[PDB]
Amino acid sequence: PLVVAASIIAILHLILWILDRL
Ligand SMILES: CCCCCCCCO[C@@H]1O[C@H](CO)[C@@H](O)[C@H](O)[C@H]1O
Repeated sequence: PLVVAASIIAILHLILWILDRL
């Protein structure tokens, strides 16, 4: 579960970063 949690957090932060950049 910690892997799943950390990976989801990271991926969502990356999506938001891309959205904010474009
Ligand atoms: C300090 C208290 C720790 C509690 C941890 C509870 C969840 C543990 O979860 C375990 O994580 C492991 C490592 O990713 C996996 O290999 C196991 O399959 C999974 O059951």
